[PDB]
Amino acid sequence: GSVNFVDLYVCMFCGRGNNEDKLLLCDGCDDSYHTFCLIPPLPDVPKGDWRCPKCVAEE
Ligand SMILES: [Zn+2]
Ligand SMILES: [Zn+2]
Repeated sequence: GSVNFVDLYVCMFCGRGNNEDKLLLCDGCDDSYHTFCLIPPLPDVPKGDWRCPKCVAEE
């Protein structure tokens, strides 16, 4: 709901020598997740806008 400090770029413990250069960031949530970090039907880096699990449920 607020990010006075930069935390909006986090995700699961994933990331060690991982694909994070493709890590997806939602509109303005602290819900950034890798394609494969969700149940993924999605891996193709979206050029447009992608929604976090929360957002897709209620939007
Ligand atoms: Zn991840
Ligand atoms: Zn979101």
